[PDB]
Parts: sequence; C-alpha cells; structure tokens
Amino acid sequence: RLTPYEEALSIVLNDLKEIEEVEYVPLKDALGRVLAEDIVASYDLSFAGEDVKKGDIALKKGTILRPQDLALLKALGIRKVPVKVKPKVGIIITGDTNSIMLSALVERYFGEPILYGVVPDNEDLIRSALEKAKRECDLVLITGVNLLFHGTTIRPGRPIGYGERVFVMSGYPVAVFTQFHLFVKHALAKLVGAKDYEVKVRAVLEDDVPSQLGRYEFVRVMYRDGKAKVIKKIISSLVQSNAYLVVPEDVEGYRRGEEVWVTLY
Amino acid sequence: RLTPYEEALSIVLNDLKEIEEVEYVPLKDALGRVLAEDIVASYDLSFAGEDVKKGDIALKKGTILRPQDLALLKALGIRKVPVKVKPKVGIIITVDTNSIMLSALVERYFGEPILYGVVPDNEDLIRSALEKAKRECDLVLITGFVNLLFHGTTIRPGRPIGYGERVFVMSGYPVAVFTQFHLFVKHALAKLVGAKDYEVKVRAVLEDDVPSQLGRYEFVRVMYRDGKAKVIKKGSGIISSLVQSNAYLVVPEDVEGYRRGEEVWVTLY
Repeated sequence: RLTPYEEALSIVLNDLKEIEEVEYVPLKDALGRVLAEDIVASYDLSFAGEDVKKGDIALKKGTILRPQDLALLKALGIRKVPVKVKPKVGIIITGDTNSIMLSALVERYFGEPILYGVVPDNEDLIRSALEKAKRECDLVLITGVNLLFHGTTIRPGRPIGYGERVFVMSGYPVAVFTQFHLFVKHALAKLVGAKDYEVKVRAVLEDDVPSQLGRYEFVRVMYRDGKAKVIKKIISSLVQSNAYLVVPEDVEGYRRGEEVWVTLY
Repeated sequence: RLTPYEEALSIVLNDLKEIEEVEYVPLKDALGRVLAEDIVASYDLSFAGEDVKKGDIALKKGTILRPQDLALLKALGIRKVPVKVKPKVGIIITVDTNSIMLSALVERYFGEPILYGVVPDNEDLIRSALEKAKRECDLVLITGFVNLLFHGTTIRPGRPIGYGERVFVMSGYPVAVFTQFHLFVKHALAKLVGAKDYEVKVRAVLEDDVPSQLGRYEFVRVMYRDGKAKVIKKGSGIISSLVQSNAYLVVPEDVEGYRRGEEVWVTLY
C-alpha cells in the first residue's frame, strides 16, 4: 500500500511548523544563516533612494544570507542580525558512514547536527536513544513511533517512514542520500522558513534513463555545461554525481538526447 | 590603453603557483575544504570493489569535499583528511561595506580573510599597510606601491582593476568590487588551492534585453530560476542589484548585447 511521493511529502510538510525562535548574531557570523524577519530600510540609500527607499523591504524573511546581503545589512547600520535558530537534528544509527554523511547534509541544509552515534539492535536501547533524541532535538533521523506513513514509492529508499518529528531512514548510503534530498531537506527548510534553497537546471541527457511505472525514481547525474551524464550504478554513485533527476510514477523512463530538469546537490 | 579580460585573467593565473602546503583535519571539520592529493583506496568496497577497488583513485586532488565525499573517506578509513591550507587573503580598505562583503566572498571561495581595517589615503600608510599584508598573506586586496602587470581592463563595471605581486588593486564601489571578485579573485583563489568544479554554468532564456556595447566585457547581474534569467535593472554604489541577483551573465566585448527570448549562459554565485 505504498504512499505516492508527492502525497507523502505533503503529509510531512503539513505536520511541521516553522520555528519562531529568533536569535541575534554579529554580521561576520551571519553568513549562511536564515533571516528571521523582513528588514525595512529606516532611511534612504543620481537622485537617490535608488538602492532602497525608507520603508521598503531591503531583505525578505527567510533569505539565506550571502556576502552581498551582509554588505546591504551593514550599509543599513544593522550591527546584529535576527536569524532563525538552527533546528537541532538528532542522528541515530542502528547496527558506519551515514553518521557523517547526514551530519554534513544537515549542516549544509540549515540544521544543527546532534550526533548520538550508534545504537545496537535492542528495542530497549533504540527506544531510549530515540526518546532521548526526541526530547533534545527539533527533528530526529534514525537509520535502519506512530508513523503517519511507512513505505513510499521512491526508489531507492522505498521503506522510508515519518512520524512525530522523526524520519525512519534506510541503512544504505545512496538510499539515505535520496531520502534526505526528497524528504529531510524540504522538512528542514519549512522549519526555518528558508527561501530559494533549490536550483533547477535544464539538461540534455547523454544517456537513457531506465525506470518503471509505479516508482518515483531518484537518478544521480553529473551535470555540466547543459548536459547530464547518468551515473550507471555504493557511495561512488553519489561522489560521481552533482545533481539528481526525478522520474515520477507515471513516467516509464527517459531517452538519451531529450531535455529534462535536474536539481543540483 | 586597456587590457582585454581574458588576456588579463591568464596573466593573473599564470603568475600564481598552486600552494602545496597541506594540513590534516578530522572528517567532522573537512566539509568544503580542498583535498590536497589523490586518494587511492587501500580496500575493496554484485562483485567486490564495485564501489571502489584497491589501487584506484577514490577521490581526486582538488575535490571540494561534500557530505558524500566525507562518507567515502570514512569507508576508506581516513580519519584525518589531507586538505590544502587556506590561502590567507589580506583586506585593506582605503561607511564601509566592502570589508565584510569581501571577507565573506573569500570565505566562500577557499581563502582565510585577514582584516587590516581602513587606512588613510596616505601613501606612506598605504605602503606599510601593504608591506605588512604581503608579509603575512598569499594574496592581498586593497579597495579604494605595486609593480602591476596590468591596470585597467575592458570589464564593466570594475574597469580600473589592477594586479601585480599578489595584490589586486580593487574598486571602492560595492558592485564593481563584487564584479572584480568573480571575474578575477575567485579564479586566483581556486588556482592557489587547486580547486576543481567551483562554478556552475546553466542555460537560461532571457526575460529581458541585455544592452551592452562592443569594447566592453560586461558583468550582468541576473535572477536565475527555472530555466529563466531575469535581468536586474540598476562600478555602481547600488548593492541592491547584487542582492536581487543569484547569477551573472557575461557579455564578451565582441558582442553588442542580447535580446529578450534568447538563450544564454549564466554562472551561479
């Protein structure tokens, strides 16, 4: 009884509320951080007011601050910036490469990894580590709860579940990576109000893309200069790729030479 | 008598030798650093080694380490990764938004920023401020002395830019400074650390006309989304065009401009 992907995504997203916890940091330390509210020019910056006019929104809420954003803030006199507090993500691992991969994935995507390291196969130990993680963390990821769903149409990573602020993820690296990009990433963004975290590009396929109806497929690709090389394939598939093509459940596949969308890592 | 951009750029890159100084850092801290050397697998990781086989290069020198790159290193048992020691980049300024803009830009592009603050437009004070930065840094940026290999190029904005002896003489205008960083400093930093694949060109259909002129290498700020590029209307003291963009288009000087509806290359910030 697999939950179609888009459906599953909406469940997880509808079950999470943007965190309203604001905190203030010096400009230097604001790079990469998510702007907690609109910034309104309090004065003006060639009959001037060209840059930004008093009362206009200089930067919007959920802006992932870049070097030029810091530059603007400075020009507006803002010494300390209001930024969202990083969602703490507990990382539990059951039995080891996922611990560091997920730690880095969550750092790259607005979160604060919290590493509970490994937990052996004992439903007791697992349960405590997990309940511990649930108390300490805004969101928890455990590798293989009242699950709003378990088992999905994604490939790989079908067995994924989400319930009560926790994702039950796979144990295979590429499946963990797929699960993060198709689920966790979007969850982390809604929690912090991040805007423009994904870049979609047009690419022409250098290869065929074998798929199958009924599966939402995550395909790894090396995207370069308007072209995508499908990585035939096992961590090497992720290292040899820099982007991903999705093949929905009603698309049987794609043919060498046609144009599609890939999303950059 | 202006230097043409590409001629100018290869002058800077060819005068810079890759730093071969390495440091070993734990995996937890290796994210985004540049792998200093090819890593060959000591192990085998559906047949054995399908992932990586003994004696093969698992990761190439120059790789900007990503979450999965670190995961492969753990699999290979490399608790301490040989990474390049960040080039140190002195920032001298002659209020000021360039200090913090450049500092983040260098941070974003492989270097370690070192602030020397503002110095009076006093020639003596500039000379010693420079000399101090040359002693401590692999590269120096002065906004606002030097045996320059060129001074003034075809680029717009940021035309007066000069380079010589590890120092870029940069503009005082935010948009010119940003322009000069992406067209020159970013590349000089990459050459120094030996970074591979540090930029992404994408195809975009223009939502607007891109007016330019022959004789000038134009840096055009754009907002790229969903196969489309929106041209930002606005060096230049107006940093709002920098923030309302996420990519840039180059108009290479033997091109008068581009028209609405035409497809082009834009480079993501």
